[PDB]
Amino acid sequence: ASGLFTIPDGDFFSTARAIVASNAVATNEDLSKIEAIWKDMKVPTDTMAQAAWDLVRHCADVGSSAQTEMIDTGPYSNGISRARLAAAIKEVCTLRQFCMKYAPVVWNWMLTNNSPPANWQAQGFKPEHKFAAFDFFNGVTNPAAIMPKEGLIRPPSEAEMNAAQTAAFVKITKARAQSNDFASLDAAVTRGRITGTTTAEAVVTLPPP
Amino acid sequence: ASGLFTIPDGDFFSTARAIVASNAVATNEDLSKIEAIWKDMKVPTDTMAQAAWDLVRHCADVGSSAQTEMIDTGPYSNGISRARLAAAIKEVCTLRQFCMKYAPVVWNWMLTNNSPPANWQAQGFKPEHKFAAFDFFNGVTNPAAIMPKEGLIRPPSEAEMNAAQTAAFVKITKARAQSNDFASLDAAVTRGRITGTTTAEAVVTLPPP
Amino acid sequence: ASGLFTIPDGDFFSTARAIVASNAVATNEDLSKIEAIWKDMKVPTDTMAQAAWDLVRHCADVGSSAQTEMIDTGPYSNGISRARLAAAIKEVCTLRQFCMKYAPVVWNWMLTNNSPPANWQAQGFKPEHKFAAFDFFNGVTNPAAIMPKEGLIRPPSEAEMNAAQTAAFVKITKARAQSNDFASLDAAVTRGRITGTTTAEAVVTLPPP
Amino acid sequence: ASGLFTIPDGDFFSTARAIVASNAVATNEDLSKIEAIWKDMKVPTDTMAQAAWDLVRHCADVGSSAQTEMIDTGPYSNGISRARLAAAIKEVCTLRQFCMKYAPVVWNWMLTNNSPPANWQAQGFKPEHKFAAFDFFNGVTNPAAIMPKEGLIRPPSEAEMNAAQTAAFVKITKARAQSNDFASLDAAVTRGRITGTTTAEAVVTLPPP
Repeated sequence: ASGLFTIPDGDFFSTARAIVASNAVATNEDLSKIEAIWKDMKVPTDTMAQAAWDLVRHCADVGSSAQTEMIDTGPYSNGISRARLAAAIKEVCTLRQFCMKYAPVVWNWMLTNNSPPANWQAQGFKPEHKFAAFDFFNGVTNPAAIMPKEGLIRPPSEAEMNAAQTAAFVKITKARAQSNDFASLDAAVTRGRITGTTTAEAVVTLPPP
Repeated sequence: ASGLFTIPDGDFFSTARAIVASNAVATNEDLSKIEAIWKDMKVPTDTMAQAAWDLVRHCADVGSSAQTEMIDTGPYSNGISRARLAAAIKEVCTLRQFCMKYAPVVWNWMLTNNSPPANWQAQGFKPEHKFAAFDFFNGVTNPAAIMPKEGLIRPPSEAEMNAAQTAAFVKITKARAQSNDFASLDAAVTRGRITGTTTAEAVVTLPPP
Repeated sequence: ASGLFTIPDGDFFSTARAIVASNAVATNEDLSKIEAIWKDMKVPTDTMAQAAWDLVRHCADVGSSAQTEMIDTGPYSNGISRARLAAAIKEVCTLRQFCMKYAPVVWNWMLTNNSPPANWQAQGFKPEHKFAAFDFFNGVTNPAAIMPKEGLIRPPSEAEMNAAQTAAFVKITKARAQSNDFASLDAAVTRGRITGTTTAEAVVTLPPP
Repeated sequence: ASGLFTIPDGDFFSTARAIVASNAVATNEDLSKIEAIWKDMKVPTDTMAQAAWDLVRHCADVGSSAQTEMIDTGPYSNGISRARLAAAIKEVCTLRQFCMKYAPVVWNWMLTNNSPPANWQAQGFKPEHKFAAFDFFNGVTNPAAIMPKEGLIRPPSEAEMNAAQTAAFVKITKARAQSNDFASLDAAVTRGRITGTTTAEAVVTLPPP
């Protein structure tokens, strides 16, 4: 048995370590392209990582959607605003994929300072689940993401994971209900409609048990 | 591991404090532009904050919609009416974003005086939930908003947060049902219709469990 | 045997004294943050402890819930009301955690004056168990709490501990039955329901032996 | 009779000593990985064991759950907090498995100082059984755990073992009743429910004899 029919024997399992890569997280080729754009717009390379952690922490208070307006300037750039840092990222990967890379860093930072995501109440989270009230919360246990050196202070509880999956259903289905099913945006197909659906037909509910 | 691949070590989590910024709350650049317009229409800078807290407290009795008619004059301007203060705000940010900034102040003020939002019964709130009967109630636990020095008297209960989310569904869906799906307001698309929908097709219900 | 495999020998057990810390009791970092807020709202530092003991004694007559309305002003502040002292505490820790810290003080104070918790009859306590009729009664034998210098007058009896555990079951389960199981407070999930449960399905009973 | 059919003769029973290993206790490979992380965050190797015994003694006052907040700093680190020591452990094994390794050390330490677990009354223990009122009490007679040089002062009595098994039933069943049976946390399965169960259906009782 050779070629693709080779049977592994036990030397492979004890020695080989798979480097984990994920397509929901910004790749190593993605991150090298961010650095080349960021250093060309004069982000200091001595605080390049802290400018990323500050941007993703701000992206836990607001969304990580491509339409999200970043607000202010962090303290680790040379006055480069967070909107300009995020616009450079969206040329390479999505903002959500970049933020998934730093999700354990932001999770530890929020749990150290006891500072939840800012709009947890507007998102409909209960106060006992408010630390899961950011998108890209799925990346906190993804091994392709940046894990801090001493690990997570606290893993996410099962109730926090439950609340995040429910909120992910509500936010994504509401965003799809404001979109359409039109396969083309030409007026021959859309007939000048945004959703192609009335207000009552677009109401999202999670059906009861 | 350097650049964007730097692993945080624990010095960062104990020292760095993220200044919270939210795009649902009026920004610091927004508020500086309000002050320049307000002092130019001769609002006293010694009571500039109290004129804002009086306006947002009045915006808890009426809405914080852009179409809302402000009624009277507070005691902290130099006779500048609340409609003129709100019209200056709507040149910079939304009125709702300004009111979200002062939501914990208005929440403490209403709980101190035992004075709920004025139209809580018309909004359909039960009497045990009537203190949540304002829009921008989501901002009372947002850390980007102005928190008073000694904190909230009482946090919002879970039942108050439940009632506010339900009322937010009813008021927003009713407002969308009076709007249309028309992608253009030209008569070639609207065909001279306001909603493009009959009265029976526009009825909003929250489907039962 | 060294490192984490070191065997203790008897010098450690006779010399080392563990400083007891509990996460159900307000911590030393919690209490230092209370003092900084209390002295800034001008609580006299000469009676800072007596203002705390007066507040926790009042919190044995009413609850130590975050929703509890504190009523009056004690004699050891400079006229700072108990609601303002409790609102400053709830910015740092819970009110129940603060009251657990002073549970042996309040237990000795009530047994000296023969003055039980005020609403013991409304709580359903028998008269022979009425001195256990406060929440945070679990903290009276917690060594992380403030113990008075000469000790407790009387330890809690086994029947008092039995009555307190039963009352803790009844009060917590009734409070959960007024809450819901909804994982999100958005109207897509709650469907405009407070509990998601009828009145008959929410009745709490402790099943008989 | 040879191979796997060999009959033992008596030389094996008098000479061979089985090194006891348990999968409920932190392994020797687990503990070597703790030391490498602890010395890299600059725990002194001269008091590496005393920093572990201090952490597990604190974990007898609070839980050894993965969600447990460690409170303070012991005297045997170089100011490394117990939350950072526990977060390093949870990267390798569970906190409960680490604490099971040092259960006879903490048992002797508590019996020497006459200092029971701090929240024994809140756990519902009778005062005559309060020294068994910690989780990982099962590890005090496990031979895979660290036994001190001169042995236990007192073995656990049968009544203490009875009380610990009953408390283990109550605490684990209550924690399962706050969990769910949902096989997936996606909203298609959970339907936005935390437990999928009402408050009355989640009440835990140990049925009477």
